[PDB]
Amino acid sequence: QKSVKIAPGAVVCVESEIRGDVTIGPRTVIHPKARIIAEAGPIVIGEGNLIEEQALIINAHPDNITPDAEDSEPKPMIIGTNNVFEVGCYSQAMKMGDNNVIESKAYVGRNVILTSGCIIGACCNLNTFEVIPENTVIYGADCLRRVQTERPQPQTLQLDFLMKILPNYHHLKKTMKG
Amino acid sequence: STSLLSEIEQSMEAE
Amino acid sequence: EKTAVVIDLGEAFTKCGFAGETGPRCIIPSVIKKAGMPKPIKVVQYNINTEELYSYLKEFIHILYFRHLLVNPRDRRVVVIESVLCPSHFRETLTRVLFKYFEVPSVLLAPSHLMALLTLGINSAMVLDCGYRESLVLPIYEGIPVLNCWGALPLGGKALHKELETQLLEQCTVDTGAAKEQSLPSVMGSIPEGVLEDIKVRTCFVSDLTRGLKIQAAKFNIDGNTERPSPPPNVDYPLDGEKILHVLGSIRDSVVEILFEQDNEEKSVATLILDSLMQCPIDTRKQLAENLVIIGGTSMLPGFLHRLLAEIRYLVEKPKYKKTLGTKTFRIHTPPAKANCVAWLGGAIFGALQDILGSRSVSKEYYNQTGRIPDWCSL
Amino acid sequence: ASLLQSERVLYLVQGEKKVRAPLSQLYFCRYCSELRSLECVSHEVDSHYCPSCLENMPSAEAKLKKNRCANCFDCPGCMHTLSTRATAYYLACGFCRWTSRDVGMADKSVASGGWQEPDHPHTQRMNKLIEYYQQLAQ
Amino acid sequence: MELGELLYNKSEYIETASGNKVSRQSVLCGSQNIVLNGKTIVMNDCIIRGDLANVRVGRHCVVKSRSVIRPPFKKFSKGVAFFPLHIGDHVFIEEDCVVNAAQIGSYVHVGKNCVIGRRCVLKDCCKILDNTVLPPETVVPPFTVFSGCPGLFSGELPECTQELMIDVTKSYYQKFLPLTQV
Ligand SMILES: Nc1ncnc2c1ncn2[C@@H]1O[C@H](COP(=O)(O)OP(=O)(O)OP(=O)(O)O)[C@@H](O)[C@H]1O
Ligand SMILES: [Mg+2]
Ligand SMILES: [Zn+2]
Ligand SMILES: [Zn+2]
Repeated sequence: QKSVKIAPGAVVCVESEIRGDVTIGPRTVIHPKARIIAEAGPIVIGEGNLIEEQALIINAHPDNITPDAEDSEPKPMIIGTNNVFEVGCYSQAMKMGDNNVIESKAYVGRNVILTSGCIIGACCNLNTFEVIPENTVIYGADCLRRVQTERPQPQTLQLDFLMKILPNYHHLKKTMKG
Repeated sequence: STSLLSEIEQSMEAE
Repeated sequence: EKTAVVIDLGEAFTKCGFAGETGPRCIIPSVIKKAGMPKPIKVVQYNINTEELYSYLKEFIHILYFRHLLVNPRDRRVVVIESVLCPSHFRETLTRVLFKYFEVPSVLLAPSHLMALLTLGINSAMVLDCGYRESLVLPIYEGIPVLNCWGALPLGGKALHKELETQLLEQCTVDTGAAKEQSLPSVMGSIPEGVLEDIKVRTCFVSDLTRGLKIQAAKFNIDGNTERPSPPPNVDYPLDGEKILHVLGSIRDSVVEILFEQDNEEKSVATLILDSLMQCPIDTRKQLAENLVIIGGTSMLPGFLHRLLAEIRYLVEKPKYKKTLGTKTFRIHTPPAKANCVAWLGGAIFGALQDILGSRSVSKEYYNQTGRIPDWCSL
Repeated sequence: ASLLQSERVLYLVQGEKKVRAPLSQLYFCRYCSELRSLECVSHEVDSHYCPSCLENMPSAEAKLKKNRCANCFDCPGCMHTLSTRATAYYLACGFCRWTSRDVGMADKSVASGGWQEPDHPHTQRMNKLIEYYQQLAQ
Repeated sequence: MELGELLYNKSEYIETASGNKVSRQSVLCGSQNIVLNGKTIVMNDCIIRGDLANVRVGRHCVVKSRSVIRPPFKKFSKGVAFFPLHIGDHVFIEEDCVVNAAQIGSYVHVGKNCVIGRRCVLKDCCKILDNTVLPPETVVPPFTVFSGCPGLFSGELPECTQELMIDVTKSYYQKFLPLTQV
């Protein structure tokens, strides 16, 4: 069974598509039409990672080779805390650090590792694989233009306000106790 | 003003 | 009287602004973006039909006068800085564009070298302009450009970009990132001019005299055993996002050696000044040797001036120049403006001289009456 | 404009220069019955306004301030309007996270007016030179 | 060049009293809060997020498919809230668009595959070329094209944009007639 059990406090809407044995933290918010597909293995999401609109997170088995590596090859996707997944983001990184925001209409490669404080600019692609250093902003569509940043910045107040306003308009998924 | 929900309800009523 | 505008057109960059200013307000690539064509067209092109050049100059000057200078063209005079021995047809086409279309009051076709001289306050020096298209040496003695002793070589930024492209295409090692993390030489047929320019300005540098000579000798490597100096570390220049061109360390200091390489002809950037000086009048030499002014974008490369002065002093001792220019003290000037816009700064200083600028410049009434622009060719 | 392909239909404009252009890009002088093109017509500057803060600027102020807005700043990494942020204020860009702290400009207590451009080092010698050449020109 | 025909199946659309033609597949959220002024076209897979703040949209505007109208979030000193989104009359939003603009004026045309940053202000008669990102707090003045990544002023629209655009949007509405139920 694709267990959709989520910790208390989640504001995932029934319109937001989630499939596979997912795992989401308590304070995470998920907006309608967010897609979280977990076909290769379970997805672990920490507290505060808000998901917006057309955010397609697929833990898809690599079709570039597909050699049946290690039989099932679970490879659980671990996602940090106090993260932001803006509209149109297309994330596939297996590991994500806390304080991570990816701007709208961004591609994240399967083999990329996202560390703490990193930011992905809008209309950018990260098909190339490597670990992102801390507090690295990637901006521009012509190229990547990696630039070091002095500090990160969370969006907790927006998440709290969303927790206030969302359940009045949309019916959150009435997940039973984990 | 006529909210879009009201227009949708009126369209449903017409059907 | 309203402040006169100043324009300095060049193949690589055009410098624009107002007179009596500490520096140019605008400095942009000399291109115009025509619709439908991805890579824009060079505004200043020699040996083309006059209609196309007229249209290009019209569009570019309109961009200058209504995007960068926020002022009408009719009101204010113009001080156009054009290099000596500029192609004639381009010059009369430019003046025709300025007069017939924009109806400016008057355009002063000042020479770049004399204007560059005006910035320092001196009235005599050997001005070398290392432009994009070619390097050009001209001596000025008491405000009189000595055209008889001119010199020029095609060792500007264009030749340097071509050499950089050739060396990169030879020692190409680019990580495409799509199942090509290993070196994949010459994945792209030709590098665009912008990428070459950025690589040249950012990575490449001019090595010391001794290191440069050792590099030149080790290029032949006739019976040599690792005589080259140890190169700087390689630099991984990103292209197009995913691609990463591993610009080799050797290129970074060997690409610019074409400027200073003799190659069995005794012609280089450094030797150019000595060749011009040896042709000068006997009395003018010393004042021209002690006053050297270097301008142009290529001269702004790091370590260029030190290598140039060292090469000058090195070539002075050679038998060709030992008899005449042997016991001379060369000294470089440091004008207030950056070497990109020293000529523009001279034109700007000349622009605020409102009283003379009316008489020296060519009035539009005179151009309409005659249609012949003054030039140092026979009239 | 581009939704309907205006370039498909090209009207010719009479005059010294024969130019074919879309009808939307042509102007019809009523005193001269022949319609006139954008290349044939003469352009003049009517007013200056800052695109970020849509404040009209008089021409004298434009000359004094060197055709630059008094408040807005353009980010150097990418030509985008820098935004003031408070912790006691500093400029930070929206697209790339270029902050004023990177180049090392101390935080200004006031919101907008604190920030200023450096003075050109060679402005004094420029004034000396221009004065000398002015008297020589005289 | 006139606007070509673009037929739609009548089953998956709702025509309203005011004349809005809103697709069934469009993701309307907080529809009690959304307001359309009439003659509006909302295509399939349009995510109009009215559950956060007042999203009012003017007459004859076109919101092509796979376009999201999400009001922006502003963090003011007194606290936090969501700014209402306002769109003027005769706005042509191309498909695969992302709109976080505080205000879009009238006679505006957003190119296809475009993302507009938070709290952007688009004045009347402005264009955004395709594959363009407007970072937050970007103000587009009237009669200007904002193109590139980031969007930078790179041209001016013709004189008759107020007339051409109101012709184009009206033609688009008049040519968006339902399929023949044969
Ligand atoms: N700041 C800089 N540092 C290093 N190189 C530079 C710099 N600015 C320009 N260049 C290079 O200098 C050359 C352009 O020189 P410059 O701007 O003086 O020429 P130009 O006026 O456009 O041309 P020309 O005088 O031949 O008409 C090009 O190689 C450009 O890459
Ligand atoms: Mg030059
Ligand atoms: Zn401003
Ligand atoms: Zn920036």
